[PDB]
Amino acid sequence: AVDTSPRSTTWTFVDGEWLAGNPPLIGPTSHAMWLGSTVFDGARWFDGIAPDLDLHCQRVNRSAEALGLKPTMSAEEIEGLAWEGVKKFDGKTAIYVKPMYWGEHGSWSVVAVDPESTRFALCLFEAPAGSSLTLSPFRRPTLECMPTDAKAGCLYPNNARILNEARSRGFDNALVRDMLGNIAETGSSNIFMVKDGVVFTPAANRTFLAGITRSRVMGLLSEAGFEVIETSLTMADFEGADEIFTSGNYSKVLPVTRLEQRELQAGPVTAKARDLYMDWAHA
Amino acid sequence: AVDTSPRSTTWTFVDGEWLAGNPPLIGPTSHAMWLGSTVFDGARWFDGIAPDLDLHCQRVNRSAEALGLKPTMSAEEIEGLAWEGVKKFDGKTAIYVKPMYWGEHGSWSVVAVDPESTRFALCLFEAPAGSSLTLSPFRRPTLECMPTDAKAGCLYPNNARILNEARSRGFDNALVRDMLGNIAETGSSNIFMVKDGVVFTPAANRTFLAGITRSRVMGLLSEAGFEVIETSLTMADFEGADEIFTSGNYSKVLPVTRLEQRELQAGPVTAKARDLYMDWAHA
Repeated sequence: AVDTSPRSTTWTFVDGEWLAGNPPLIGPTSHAMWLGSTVFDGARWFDGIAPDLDLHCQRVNRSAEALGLKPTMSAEEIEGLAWEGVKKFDGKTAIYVKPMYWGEHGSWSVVAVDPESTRFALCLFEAPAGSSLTLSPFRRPTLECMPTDAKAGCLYPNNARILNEARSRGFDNALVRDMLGNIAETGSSNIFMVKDGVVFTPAANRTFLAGITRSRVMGLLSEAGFEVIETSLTMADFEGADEIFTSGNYSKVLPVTRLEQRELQAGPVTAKARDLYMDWAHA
Repeated sequence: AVDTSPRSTTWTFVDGEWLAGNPPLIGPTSHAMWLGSTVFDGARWFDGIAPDLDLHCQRVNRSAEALGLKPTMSAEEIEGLAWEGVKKFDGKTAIYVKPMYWGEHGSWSVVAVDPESTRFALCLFEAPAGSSLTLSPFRRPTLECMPTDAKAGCLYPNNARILNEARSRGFDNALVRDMLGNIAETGSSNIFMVKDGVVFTPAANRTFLAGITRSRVMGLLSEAGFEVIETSLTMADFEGADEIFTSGNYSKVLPVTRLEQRELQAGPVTAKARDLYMDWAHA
């Protein structure tokens, strides 16, 4: 009944080979199947360029260490495979690049993954306007209760609730607070706001991933003469903002045009952030 | 390099067939592989009996609803398959029963699983003394930051940290607090203590699974004339206890013989809890 083939053209490097489709890799006795030992990252190729691909390949390795896995591939080898893999596509569509590590076996206790049982795959697949935000009744976890250190599948079912409950109320996404009440990020990306020409973004506090796109954008805007401030923000701050915009979602910078009931224009600083990213990425 | 076959004899029912080994089921484009959409439960067959098997089959379905999956099999059908599957083994060893549901695809957003893409497997495998506990520096998450509602793989990497850090200090396991500072459970089971003939256990607060074994044991001890109290416990309470014991780990009731530096005898109430469980299970 359930069709498991991919929704778009897909090529995956695993165990020395490039495979089309959705080839099964993990079984019912694989530790990753029931006990959560998986880690991934994401980058985007479009028009012969892959912005910060190198940083995404380093991160998937740090994610793996952080979740108790042992990264088998150097970041350079992962980059290398990505450039080879991209040639198997016609190039007329953007390609998402998803490296993954996972565990096959537990250790002295079945719950703790055996780092020597780590396996790797690199999955490349073709890719399938202002958005609206509300406030989520859900929260980010903390480093004390989850490994927020890792870009890991185990964190994402909370994002699935966040996004679905926001959609049930007519929004595309939602802002998500940490356990202190401060805004951390959205259900799927980092968040920025602008007030009186100044750019603000939630300070990195280990409840959320301080993104690679976030870091690039902050650096670009600084070098263009903006004030960019990492701080603690609340909902009140966002209700008062001149512009709001997101970063992530495979290296994109996207405007937010509705916050709760209030409409906003897509703003100038946001456009500038987009033009700087592009000029940097094409240089 | 990594051998993915199972560490013991294994039979899995999936897509209408019984399969030996660790047959691959999930691929790199399967939602469950990177975004955490998996759920399982566990029961134990030994000597022709499977204690509360029916309740574990109902729970895996509730877990599935709670994580946004759509349970495809009635609890009765799952029980039915378990009794058929057990006949493929020689019967000289205990058999663990692990039903699983997972997602194959996302929906309007890739992060949120499509409930119609849910698949099922039932994995049966053969099974491969007082223990020691410390206090964990980690915490349980809350229902506001994770779906603690579901027996889901995404929760378990936190248990992997808990167990490993306890082992790094010379213990088998650790007590784990909720975010209010009260003891919730251990890294792998529910916890009980006895003080002056009275049995105490942490009250169910949606930060941890109130077990099926826990509930059985509480009911058995009540019916045998014990006082059994669900309350808020702290570490101080446990440091003062006459006995401590655990429940879970596939329907077992096990004594704790060390708490930090303090040694304890395996105690009478714990033995009684074990004899009651057995007499109930064999009736």
